[PDB]
Amino acid sequence: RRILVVEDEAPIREMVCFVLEQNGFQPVEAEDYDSAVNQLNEPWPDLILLDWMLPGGSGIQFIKHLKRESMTRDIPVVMLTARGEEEDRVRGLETGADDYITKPFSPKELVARIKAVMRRI
Amino acid sequence: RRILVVEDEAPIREMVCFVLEQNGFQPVEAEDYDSAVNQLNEPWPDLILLDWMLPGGSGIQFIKHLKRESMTRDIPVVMLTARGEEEDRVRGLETGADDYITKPFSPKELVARIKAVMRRI
Ligand code: BEF
Ligand code: BEF
Ligand SMILES: [Mg+2]
Ligand SMILES: [Mg+2]
Repeated sequence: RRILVVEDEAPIREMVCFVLEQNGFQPVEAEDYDSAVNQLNEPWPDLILLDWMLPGGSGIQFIKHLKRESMTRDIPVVMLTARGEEEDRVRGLETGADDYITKPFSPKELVARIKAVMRRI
Repeated sequence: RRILVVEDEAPIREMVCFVLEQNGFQPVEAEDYDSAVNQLNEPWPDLILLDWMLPGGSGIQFIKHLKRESMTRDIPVVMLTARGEEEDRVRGLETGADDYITKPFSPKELVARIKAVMRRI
């Protein structure tokens, strides 16, 4: 299963890709809004793991991009972000995120939530 | 959409059913393990909102019951529980929960997660 990992802090992104590799996934990297848009293409990701605060546009705006395009609107998105306030968790979910995980995170819970979401398609 | 609400603290259960009613759902109540098993029938619930610590058996065991039976294994389950330790969140998800929410909760986030899960079927 391919996972688009969207995260601008390169050492965190690489750590996340390692956890995912070790858990059976094939991650692909995007470091900002525009890279995520461009990287979002064939071969399609099975899921998009998405930071909120990114150069060039937020992950909220990215979900709006995904959901506006009939070709991408069914691709699951799980947010993984330092924005932990209730208002933000609700905002992410309501925009279209299938789940929303806050930093710092447990690598076991991260993988468990991704696989839970993947079970639901 | 029908929601089976499994929770043994009756005033919390009733509060939860109120939030769900106000948000477009048709909740049905179960106060313990055996009631949840019995209440789990036609007309099927669209989703099961499930407390962990219940008389007669845990919500973990209930998910095992659901997943063993081909007639019920695709019904989404969201846990809502005072068991907040990382180990428990992972345990719930790995058993088959589509999401896992800890008490005390935001009624906006509760509804947002239920609808996110409902979007994924
Ligand atoms: F920049 Be992310 F929201 F942690
Ligand atoms: F009894 Be529940 F797990 F809050
Ligand atoms: Mg960031
Ligand atoms: Mg209980």
